[PDB]
Amino acid sequence: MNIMLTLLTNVTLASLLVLIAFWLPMKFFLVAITFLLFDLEIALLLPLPWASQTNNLKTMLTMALFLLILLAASLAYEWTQKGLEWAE
Amino acid sequence: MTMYIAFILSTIFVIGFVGFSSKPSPIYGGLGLIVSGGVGCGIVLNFGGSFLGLMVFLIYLGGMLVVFGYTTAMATEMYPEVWVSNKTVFGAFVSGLMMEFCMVYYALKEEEVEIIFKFNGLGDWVIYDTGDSGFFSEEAMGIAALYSYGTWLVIVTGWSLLIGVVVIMEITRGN
Amino acid sequence: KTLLHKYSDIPEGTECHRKAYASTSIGGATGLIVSAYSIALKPPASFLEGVARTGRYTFTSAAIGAIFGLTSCISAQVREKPDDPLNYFIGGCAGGLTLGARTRSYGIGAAACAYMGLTAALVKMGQLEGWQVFAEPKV
Amino acid sequence: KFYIREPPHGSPDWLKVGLTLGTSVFLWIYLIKQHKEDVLEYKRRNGLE
Amino acid sequence: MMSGRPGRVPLQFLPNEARSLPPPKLTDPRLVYMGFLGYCSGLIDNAIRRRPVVSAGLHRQLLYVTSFVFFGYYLLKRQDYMYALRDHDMFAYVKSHPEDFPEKDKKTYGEILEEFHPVR
Amino acid sequence: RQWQPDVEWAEQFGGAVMYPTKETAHWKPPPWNDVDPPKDTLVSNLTLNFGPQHPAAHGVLRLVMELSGEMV
Amino acid sequence: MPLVYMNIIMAFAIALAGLLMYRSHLMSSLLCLEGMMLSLFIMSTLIILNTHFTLANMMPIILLVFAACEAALGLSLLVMVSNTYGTDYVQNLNLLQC
Amino acid sequence: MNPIIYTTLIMTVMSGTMLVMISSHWLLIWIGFEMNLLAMIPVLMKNFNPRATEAATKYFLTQATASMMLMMAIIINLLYSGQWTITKMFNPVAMTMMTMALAMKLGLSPFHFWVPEVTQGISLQAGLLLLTWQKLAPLSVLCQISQSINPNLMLTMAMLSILIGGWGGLNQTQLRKIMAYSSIAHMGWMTAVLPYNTTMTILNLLIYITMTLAMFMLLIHSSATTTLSLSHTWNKMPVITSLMMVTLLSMGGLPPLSGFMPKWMIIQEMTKNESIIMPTLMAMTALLNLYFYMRLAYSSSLTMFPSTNNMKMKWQFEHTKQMKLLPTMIVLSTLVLPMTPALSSLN
Amino acid sequence: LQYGPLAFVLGERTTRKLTETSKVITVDGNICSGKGRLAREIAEKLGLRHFPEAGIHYADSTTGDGKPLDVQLSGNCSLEKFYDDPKSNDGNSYRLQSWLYASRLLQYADALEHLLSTGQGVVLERSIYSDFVFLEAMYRQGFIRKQCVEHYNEVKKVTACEYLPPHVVVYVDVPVPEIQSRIQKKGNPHEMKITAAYLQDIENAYKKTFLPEMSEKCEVLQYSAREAEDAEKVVEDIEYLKCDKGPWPDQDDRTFHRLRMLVQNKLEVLNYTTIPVYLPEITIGAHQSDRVFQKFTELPGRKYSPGYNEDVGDKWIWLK
Amino acid sequence: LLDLIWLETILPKTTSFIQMKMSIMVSNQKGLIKLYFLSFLITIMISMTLFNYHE
Ligand SMILES: CCCCCCCCCCCCCCCCCC(=O)OC[C@H](COP(=O)(O)OCCN)OC(=O)CCCCCCCCCCCCCCCCC
Ligand SMILES: CCCCCCCCCCCCCCCCCC(=O)OC[C@H](COP(=O)(O)OCCN)OC(=O)CCCCCCCCCCCCCCCCC
Ligand SMILES: CCCCCCCCCCCCCCCCCC(=O)O[C@@H](COC(=O)CCCCCCCCCCCCCCC)COP(=O)(O)OC[C@H](O)CO
Ligand SMILES: Nc1nc2c(ncn2[C@@H]2O[C@H](COP(=O)(O)OP(=O)(O)OP(=O)(O)O)[C@@H](O)[C@H]2O)c(=O)[nH]1
Repeated sequence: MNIMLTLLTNVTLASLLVLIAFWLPMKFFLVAITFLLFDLEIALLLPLPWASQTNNLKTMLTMALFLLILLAASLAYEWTQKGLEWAE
Repeated sequence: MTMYIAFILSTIFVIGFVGFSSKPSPIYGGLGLIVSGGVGCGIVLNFGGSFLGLMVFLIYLGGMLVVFGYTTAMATEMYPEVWVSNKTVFGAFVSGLMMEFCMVYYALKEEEVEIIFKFNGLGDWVIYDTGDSGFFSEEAMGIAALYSYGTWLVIVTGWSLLIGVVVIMEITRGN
Repeated sequence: KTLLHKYSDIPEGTECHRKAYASTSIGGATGLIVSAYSIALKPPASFLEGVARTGRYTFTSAAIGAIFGLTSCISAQVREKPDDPLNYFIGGCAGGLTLGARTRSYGIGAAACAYMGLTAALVKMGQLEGWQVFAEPKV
Repeated sequence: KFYIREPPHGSPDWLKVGLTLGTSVFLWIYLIKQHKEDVLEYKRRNGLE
Repeated sequence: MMSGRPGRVPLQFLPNEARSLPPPKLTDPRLVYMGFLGYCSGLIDNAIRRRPVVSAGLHRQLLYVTSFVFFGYYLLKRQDYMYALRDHDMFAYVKSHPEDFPEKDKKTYGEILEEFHPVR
Repeated sequence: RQWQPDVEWAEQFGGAVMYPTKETAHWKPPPWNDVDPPKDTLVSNLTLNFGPQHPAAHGVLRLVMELSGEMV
Repeated sequence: MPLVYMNIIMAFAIALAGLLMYRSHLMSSLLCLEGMMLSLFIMSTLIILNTHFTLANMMPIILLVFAACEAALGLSLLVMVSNTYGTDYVQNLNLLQC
Repeated sequence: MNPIIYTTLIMTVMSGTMLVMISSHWLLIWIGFEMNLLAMIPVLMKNFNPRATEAATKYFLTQATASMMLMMAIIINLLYSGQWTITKMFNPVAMTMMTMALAMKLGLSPFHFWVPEVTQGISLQAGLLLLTWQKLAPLSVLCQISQSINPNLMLTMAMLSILIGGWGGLNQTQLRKIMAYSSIAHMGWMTAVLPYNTTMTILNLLIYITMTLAMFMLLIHSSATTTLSLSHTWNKMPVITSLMMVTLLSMGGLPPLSGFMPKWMIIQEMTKNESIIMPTLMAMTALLNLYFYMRLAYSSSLTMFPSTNNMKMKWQFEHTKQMKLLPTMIVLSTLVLPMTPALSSLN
Repeated sequence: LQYGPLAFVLGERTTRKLTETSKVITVDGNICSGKGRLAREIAEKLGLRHFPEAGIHYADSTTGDGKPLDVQLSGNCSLEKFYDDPKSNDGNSYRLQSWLYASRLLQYADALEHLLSTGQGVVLERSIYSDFVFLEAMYRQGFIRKQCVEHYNEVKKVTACEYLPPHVVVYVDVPVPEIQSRIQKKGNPHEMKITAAYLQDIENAYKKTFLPEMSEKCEVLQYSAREAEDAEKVVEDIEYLKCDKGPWPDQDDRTFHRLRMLVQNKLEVLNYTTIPVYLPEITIGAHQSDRVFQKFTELPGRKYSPGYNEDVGDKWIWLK
Repeated sequence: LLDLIWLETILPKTTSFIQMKMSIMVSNQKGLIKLYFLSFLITIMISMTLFNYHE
């Protein structure tokens, strides 16, 4: 409701002041796909803050760090086999 | 009204699907899914699920779909069809309109829609449960178990993503 | 399978009109299925040719069902044989001859007579008996 | 000698072949041993011993 | 069918109850057939690789025969165990369900009227 | 001697399909190396016209040059 | 059963029809395949959140991170048929006639 | 590929199916199917030729769509029972949904047009992987949920595979296309017996797997992909063509070869289930498979075919690859009929 | 160990061995132009591996005991007969050319294997990219007809595709009358009565096709006999050139491993030479081919695999 | 007339001709994903609605 009201008011203000301004007067793909895979892997560790307060955080420590080294591992393989050095 | 807001959003969700299911221009088809993606989170948001809903915005709408239309941007022909163009595209759109109208009309008058799954036509709100959640968000405390109970899930989904990074280079290498 | 149930519920021979309508309904529905596939896997030029393919296929299949149901029923009570497989045998050839005239070839008409006549007797053969084509997993 | 190049299997791979007889005798002696204990166990459990 | 009978320790190629069966004798006709297949494997192996068939690396033939017999012998133990298991649990159900398997009554052929159809 | 198949017998097996049909009467046999023939070039080397719009060229510096999206 | 679920269920069906029917472009088909897992995501979250199946909240995040892997593969294949054929039209993809 | 990087792709998919056969959770089964697809695509495009690019695209779109259809089959079952375990399904349309979804992953019914084109585009070595290992993953799930299967639903899928596999196989020229159609025909046999007793479904799988490796790796040795190209191999390697003939007879199904292993027990099994018209059609239409087996048998070894002068040069050099497991695979696919009572081990 | 993929993982990388002196220089030219002589001088000057012209019996020299087999058993084509009468109904014209192309293909493979393994540069006269000039000459002169051309260039497409063009190609262009000026002296009965137009048709097909279709992929540097005796200059140009504009000095180690996979499998490089396309002039009948193979099989050594013939004194056969 | 004209054309040749015609039908496809997937949609529709497996 309040959230809907806020966004609705913003759209009208943008719409209203737009109207007064209209009537009154492989490398490219690779950067996209590499971001997509990293971004999806990023979503895995987003719940980390509350996950840091689990009662068995020791197992959390092994596996939360697991995803982070895989983030490095995915980049490391990407880097060594060209990868981030995009086609030029 | 306001009681049917989830129904209202669900209705926009369906017509949003007809936007891209009709297979318009890939940029325009993406936009039809972008709004469809946007409203779908609101359906989830109205049921709770803030974090699960927020991902649909972030890693899918602002994520997967950004590189989606990005690929359509540098690909595709020099003449992108405008939504009207081919009569089939508008025929598909109006076709999607008649399916949602007939069921919704059937839903709000007889409430005994049996298409495939028998579904009774009451308001969205007659399904919510009751009870206090204490001081922990049910959604937040569920997916936070990724590192306390999500043991075999993390091992497998992490391994495949690494294979995901290697498969994409191997296909894009060009031998 | 209400559509298939119509043919079974009506007694053999008796109520020839009901049998004929039900039988041609089965053939027409079958004609719809094959024609829909034909347009899908092998598209015609335009929509007018698409309905042209549907028109031929449905008319053939409906004709086979109509003639089979008519001949099978009209032969049953005339011969007073509500159980003899021959009541369906001439029905199969009735469709077989009907198909032959539909595609205008004597040879294919005779073959359709022989094949449909055998199967129609065989389909009847199981109706009196307990033959099951999709038997449940008893063991 | 005929062939200009010494052939891949011309020299007997003594390490590989002696291994194969090693598995062959090991596989047999375990089979003989397996049969005896199985026979003895069946002789015992089934009441004949 | 098996599959989930009471007591199904998974990935157990030889459950302990198999030790109560008469082990397959080394002179079993089934067992020597495994040996015969091993020899045929050896003959093909030399034939495919352009080798002098019979007298061509008899060490490979020995390995093929040994592997087939050994892998065979454990197979018959499982083969006999499951076959014995099928009849074992069978022989108890009939006792627990006697009315499901009623016994016939003694009627000699002197009273049974089997029709005699003449043959010409 | 015992009769053996000849080229006419062999070419019967040599068609694109065993049973000829006007629909398949034009289907060419697959390449033996499994390599389908490359098409022509599909490059997008647009020849950018630098110069008489951009102060970046410092003024009247019309440049004609082609590039692989970024590589001149 | 609430009409919001039937709204989702057709959303799969209309997405399913679009993916199967095809018009010209594989981009649209890849878009249609994404509506598949999308409508699956809201449907999964809706049931799981409604029933307070706490551990089952696993699956929504797990669902799309693997569905997005289809995009990683599906998008890549398109550009290759785009590099070789030109336009990625499905009609071009007919070399494997035999 | 880089040998170490092709290795993990070969066996990430090994593990993907391995997850399916061991997962007790519905989501995890989809996870293994995902890695199954995610590792299959690169292997199909090892050579990078437009046939492979097409074959990968056709394979990916089919498998991905079937995977998506599988998910909502999972969701509907969850929606009606709230159970993530793999057991008998608790709702009809969900049962109907995955049967078609799992079918398209395997490919027997009209969801089979991808099978010929994909294997034709991709290399022979990747052909065996697609036609042998990529069928255990869908079959493992089907054997698991066979109790809730719809008997009408599966059996009509089963014949439509063997009739299509039987019919179209006559007209095929490319050996990979013939092998694919026989795979479709063989796929129908165990899927038909699946509702009755899954032991014969696994038994048919194992035998069919053994026959296919014997077929594919021999063709790899022949280095031939066309019937005429296979025909020439009579002169250079007459022994291989003779073995080509025995496995063709075996995989045809003639007794006492191992092709009579699955059919006979399958024929017997359904006969105990009172379904007697059903076996007769499959046994009779199985001869359609035998005809183009005979067609290949005639052109391979039974009658020698004209050769070329340049292939005298071929005789001057020996083979290089050791074609591992070929000798044991052939023997295990020809003379195992007397070991029929070994099927009790599977159950 | 062999170059099996395990060896690649635990060691050998092709790029380590390659140095500047790792070219695939081919010295081509007209008939009796000294291209064999010039190639020998260049190779011994740089210490490379010179490969003599791939004849009909070159394949026999590459296997067995290096003994040229019987012509029926090793090609079924005599070049001398082709020079005597190319229009012979036996089809010796295209049969000789097609077998020669396969001989060059086998010759090219051995040079590639040595270059990839040792790293030392290789030299060979003619090429698999240059044998087309003879058949194109053999076409315009009426020696063959259209069907032979179609089979040959198709074989070129299905074989030469996965063989990149050499770093630099040497072409000694002696004028055709000057080649005539030396052939009367040569005195080899078959090769006297060549057609002057045919050797003229050697030269022009060399001129506007060989270099132009090789220039865009490699440097083409051209001389005549006066620079063949002056080989000290033809070698410093090799030093001067950077080996640019060539697809060799850009490939990574992955492709080299793939290349060694192909070459080490001798039948694989020969697999597409024996296309099942049935040209009448080269198709061996079933009965004749079966008898010839039986003749090949009864030959010593060829009965079994190498190292497996006790006829030639291979002891320990029972335990190999 | 009887042996190798009619008896040979009733059982053997007619079956061979029927298989030949049907083998043409099954094998002669177009290789178009649009048409293949359209067939999939129909099969999905008949199965979920018309095959009556659901009921
Ligand atoms: C008592 C109950 C029953 C009562 C009614 C009697 C039975 C139903 C009616 C008869 C059904 C079987 C006869 C065939 C019907 C379909 C005919 C058809 O499709 O004809 C078109 C076509 C043949 O012509 P075509 O080869 O295309 O050549 C001309 C091209 N311009 O077709 C083709 O090209 C393809 C071949 C025909 C289509 C495939 C096979 C369809 C029939 C399968 C069995 C149906 C059984 C129905 C009854 C039991 C189940 C309810
Ligand atoms: C179930 C029914 C039957 C099914 C199978 C039928 C098979 C034949 C069907 C027809 C096949 C097509 C037509 C013929 C194709 C011939 C293929 C071929 O390669 O033929 C030529 C080839 C020449 O022989 P070669 O390779 O030189 O080897 C000779 C032996 N060193 O020949 C060969 O390579 C063949 C070599 C055969 C070697 C046989 C070795 C026998 C060893 C016997 C050992 C006995 C031990 C006894 C011990 C007793 C005490 C335990
Ligand atoms: C080349 C074509 C065939 C040539 C001629 C071959 C012989 C002609 C007859 C073929 C018989 C095949 C089926 C026989 C298998 C055993 C059947 C049997 O023992 O009899 C049963 C007969 O039952 C049947 O229905 C069997 C099949 C009858 C025929 C239908 C199928 C066969 C014909 C079509 C397929 C073969 C023709 C070729 C088609 C391309 C008894 O069971 P029941 O029906 O009494 O069962 C108990 C209870 O009543 C429940 O049913
Ligand atoms: N028909 C035919 N003959 C060929 C082909 N390639 C090479 N030859 C023959 O190979 C033989 C040797 O080549 P020549 O140039 O005469 O050899 P040379 O006299 O040593 O002279 P150089 O090559 O200059 O050293 C000649 O008889 C050529 O005709 C070919 O493709 N076809």
